[PDB]
Amino acid sequence: RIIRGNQLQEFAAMLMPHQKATTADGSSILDRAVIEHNLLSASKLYNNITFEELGALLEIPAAKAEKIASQMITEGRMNGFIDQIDGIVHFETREALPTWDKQIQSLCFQVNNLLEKISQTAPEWTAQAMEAQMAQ
Amino acid sequence: KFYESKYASCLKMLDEMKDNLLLDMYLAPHVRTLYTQIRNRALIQYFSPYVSADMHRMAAAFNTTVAALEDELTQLILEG
Amino acid sequence: SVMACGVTGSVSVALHPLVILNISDHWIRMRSQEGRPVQVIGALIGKQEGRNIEVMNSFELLSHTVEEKIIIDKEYYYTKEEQFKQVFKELEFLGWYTTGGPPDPSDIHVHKQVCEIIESPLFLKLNPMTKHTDLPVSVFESVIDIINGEATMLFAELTYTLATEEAERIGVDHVARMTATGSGENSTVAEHLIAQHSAIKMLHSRVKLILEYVKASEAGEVPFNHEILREAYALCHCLPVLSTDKFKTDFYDQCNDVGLMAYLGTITKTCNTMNQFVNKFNVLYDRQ
Amino acid sequence: TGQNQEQFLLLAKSAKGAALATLIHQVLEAPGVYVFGELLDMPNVRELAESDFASTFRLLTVFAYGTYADYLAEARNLPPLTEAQKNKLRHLSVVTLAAKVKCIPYAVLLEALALRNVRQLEDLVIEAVYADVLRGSLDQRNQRLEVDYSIGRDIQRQDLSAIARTLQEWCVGCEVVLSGIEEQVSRANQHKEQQLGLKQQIESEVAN
Amino acid sequence: LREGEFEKAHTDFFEAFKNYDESGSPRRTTCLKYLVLANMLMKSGINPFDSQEAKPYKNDPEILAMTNLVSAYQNNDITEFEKILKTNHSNIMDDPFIREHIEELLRNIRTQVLIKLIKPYTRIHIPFISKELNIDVADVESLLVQCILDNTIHGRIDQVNQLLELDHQKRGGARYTALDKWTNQLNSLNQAVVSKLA
Amino acid sequence: SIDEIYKYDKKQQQEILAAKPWTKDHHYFKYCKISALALLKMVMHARSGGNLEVMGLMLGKVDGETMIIMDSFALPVEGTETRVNAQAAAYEYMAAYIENAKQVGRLENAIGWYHSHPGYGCWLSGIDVSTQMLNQQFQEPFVAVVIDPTRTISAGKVNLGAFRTYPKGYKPPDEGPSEYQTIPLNKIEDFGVHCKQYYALEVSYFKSSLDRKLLELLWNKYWVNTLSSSSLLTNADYTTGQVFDLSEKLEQSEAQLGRGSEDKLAKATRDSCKTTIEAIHGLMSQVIKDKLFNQINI
Ligand SMILES: [Zn+2]
Repeated sequence: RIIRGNQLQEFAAMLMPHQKATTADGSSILDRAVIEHNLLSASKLYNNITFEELGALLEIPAAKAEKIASQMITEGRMNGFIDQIDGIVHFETREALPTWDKQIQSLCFQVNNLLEKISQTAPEWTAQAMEAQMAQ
Repeated sequence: KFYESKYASCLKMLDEMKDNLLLDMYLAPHVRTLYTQIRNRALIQYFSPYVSADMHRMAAAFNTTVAALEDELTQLILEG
Repeated sequence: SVMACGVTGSVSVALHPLVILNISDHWIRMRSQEGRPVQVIGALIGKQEGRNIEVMNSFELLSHTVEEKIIIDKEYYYTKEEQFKQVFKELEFLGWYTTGGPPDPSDIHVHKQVCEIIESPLFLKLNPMTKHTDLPVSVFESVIDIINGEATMLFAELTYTLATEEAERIGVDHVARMTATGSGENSTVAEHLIAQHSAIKMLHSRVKLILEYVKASEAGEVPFNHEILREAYALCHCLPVLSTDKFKTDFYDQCNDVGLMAYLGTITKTCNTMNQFVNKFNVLYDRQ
Repeated sequence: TGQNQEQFLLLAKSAKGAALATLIHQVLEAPGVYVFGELLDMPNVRELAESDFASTFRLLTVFAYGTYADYLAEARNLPPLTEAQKNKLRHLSVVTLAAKVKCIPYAVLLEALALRNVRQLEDLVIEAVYADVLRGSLDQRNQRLEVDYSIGRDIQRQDLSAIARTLQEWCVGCEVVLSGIEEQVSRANQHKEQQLGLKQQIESEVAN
Repeated sequence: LREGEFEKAHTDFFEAFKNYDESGSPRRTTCLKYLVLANMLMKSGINPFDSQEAKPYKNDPEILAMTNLVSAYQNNDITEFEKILKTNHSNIMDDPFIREHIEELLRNIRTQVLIKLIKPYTRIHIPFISKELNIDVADVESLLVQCILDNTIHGRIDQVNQLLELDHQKRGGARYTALDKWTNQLNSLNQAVVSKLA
Repeated sequence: SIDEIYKYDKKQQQEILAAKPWTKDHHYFKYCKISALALLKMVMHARSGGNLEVMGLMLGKVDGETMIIMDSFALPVEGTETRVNAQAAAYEYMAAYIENAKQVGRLENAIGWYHSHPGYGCWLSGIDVSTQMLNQQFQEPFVAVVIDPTRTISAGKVNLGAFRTYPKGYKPPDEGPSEYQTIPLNKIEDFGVHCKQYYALEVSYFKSSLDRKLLELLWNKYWVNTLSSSSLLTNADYTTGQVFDLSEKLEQSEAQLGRGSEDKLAKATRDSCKTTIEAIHGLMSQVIKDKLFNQINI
């Protein structure tokens, strides 16, 4: 799940001084490995988003989001692609008719879930409506 | 300059050679089919890479005018 | 009691019916060998990605008995670990299975021996001569809490969605529904729509019996329940299953494609039926 | 929900009028408890209705029936709410719109929730799915919110027929197809027995 | 090298280096410059000092200007590569056999870098690529075309918008093309059945 | 009691092994009973690899003229159909598997070998016949099974075959109808030559009591998978391919009418129906779903 930059502070306050170790650019594992997790979480929840509004969610200047997002595709940790003119990234969609098959199951399994809970909770009405199949 | 795709010069050169190459005995009777077929070839090779190309740039690049280029391409669209 | 019962979650599990049948063959065969019911034990394998876990195939494991404690002969597991890594090179070790009642001490001792092998071993248990009208196959996992100053192992139960593979689904549809001299005149549409016919019969059986409870609950006398009728409010309005301008376009996109294929296919049959007629005309009537 | 209507329902019977005037603000402002079937339908709270504790009674109906637009209409007749309660209503006010309209445009959710921008909307929707209320995704360029699944907040014994009728149309639909199959199945075999019979007449002509 | 076929220079400079290895070595210190320059411009080699006789003389502080470049070429680091040209100017840019092929070598990397950059993108600004490779827009625009001409970069240019839409839009092209054929055969088929009867 | 067959009488096997009614009559074994597990795992093994043919080993027993198949598993070999007897690569994993399997329960002996044929029917090629002839030569009671996974899907029912080869010397009797299946022309030649050298076996499918009772309890929640099935993008690269096959078969019979194997439009007509019959059947289950789940109103 996505982790905000206010829980980054919350959790940063809990840490010990030595645990915030910085390399090269002076950024922590926390402040980079965290916000990168935020993208991957946001990816499959969304299907597309602008960099301005994305960077606003992940608490960074858009330029950064755009760039690091590219890495996570490039290095091969999250499929997708970039449209720089627009300023949009496209995520794990897998949409169209494949979605239909899941949205059938999504509701069809709720029929079995609501079935089990009537067969369980009301075993009298289970025995009553039992022969509503047989007599019909 | 064809392969390097610097066409502004490529044809500039060739045009001024046409005067001498025509006077040649065996290179007179193919002075159109060659010279024109090269122009055509280059006109294809200039554009294909582009998805959208400015005609004004392509105009001076092929030693001609915008209006001329318009008709030039027109034929080539239909046929070529 | 030696199971968990708490606010679970953790991983999400799927279940292939091939796994159920490989255990079923293993129970019936080992039952038959000794002329009695047998607690057979074996290994689980399949795909593991992120949190979600699919169980694809399953095989057997060697077991002995030190006193009353079931000892998984691990030297056999490592031997079969060779041979299953060979054939299914993609697949991973996931858990194990057995038959009998619900979870109990004799399987917790075995679960410890699987815990030495891997850091997240799943556990299926099947009741062969079940009294349940439902399926007697439930999946569990290892969870550990403070039992009054004592850290100790428990079993948190989990649910299981069934597998979908089209090639597999037919295997289920063939043995669970056998053509034992039940199709004479080809028909084709009889041998296809038989699947949907009695499958939708199950859908109608379920959907109606819920609505029987809905009418009787408001009518009264049949116990009124807030926390069941609640889910029905969602269930019925959560329908209109995709009327999005995009979706139907895509649906019709497909239909037209299939239609094109029928138009060309019909021209082919016409073209043959034509040439069937042509040759018979161009020989009897015509002089070649 | 499930635990906090046994911890907070044990304390809903053994509680007077002022004990429930406090307890109503506890159960509402406590994430996980999005269902309000039991707590509103209790003999203890029904004496508070139209009494000295009537403000706290009207509030429990809003979360167990109404929406955010209804809260802003009744801003003084109800007690003042904090943001954490306004959010839980902004979750449930979408869940209602979601049950009806499954494909929601963005602008819609600025109106029914009186919100200021997408950034918020999204964030609030994040929390909605995060609290295991909804399922789905968004479409930024297209300005959409598709909803793969939503829970049902209300029980509604008022409109239990509104739940029943939608169920009947599906039961009808089940028959529509079931019989529709058996016709087409019996006809595809009949057209096979049409041709098989008609092809025996073609072959028997040759015997002459 | 002059002729272009670097596969016939590469091997030539290995054997000549070995003759200076046995006897005198006035050219051995500058002969390795042409063995390494070959392997880079061979556009494949990128493995000079791992060979045989170049192992103990890779350290040699004369040719160590070229040791920084072979890994910079191999790793495709341009800002590093061009820094070595500025500092070690006397070593590299005074030799007329390295001064000639300097830009052809710089391209071979420039393109290499660009391929990785664009891969994730579908649509991209030229002004950004300009800054990224650090180069004039026109020169980028030109270089882009060449890759497309020889057909390495799968992409096309919108000259008016100063960008690069990239090939990617992939779908079921098989169904339609396959059916196209079946449609054609039926066309020629049915006429052959008509030309039978009259 | 249904579990008459899941029993395994071991001493009865070795009396038949010595007796041999297969060295007396050349076409003795004619039937083939395939178990519940055997069918599923073989179908799963074929599709799992998918486009590529991969063979495994079957275990079973004999009874009357029926060659019963009880249990199956895979052989991690390569070059099925391209090598004569491709099981030679993993001679280790044949005996080593049965030695492990006999310790745990599978007492059944080597009964045959099975392979996948993705998108081109069930039959024995020239490479397959050379394998089976020599299999029957030494390792007797051995039956060669075939499955077509890609069509099993599109046709919508178990596409499977069980065959046995004849001797090189004695040649088969007359009684043989043999049903037609679309053979791609690239392969039609290979089939056509060695097709008459063997004979098929009458397939039948059985199940235990527990299997039967489990599958009925299983069906409580498996009806959901039937109405979200969609055999379209699943096996998209069979139907799109069969077109390429169909186009060629017409191309021949078109010129056959002209100048210049007997009327190859009658085949192509049956192929155009075969392939499209599937494509239509696909869109039956689609509209069935659009009717169901979409059309309720709010
Ligand atoms: Zn084969």
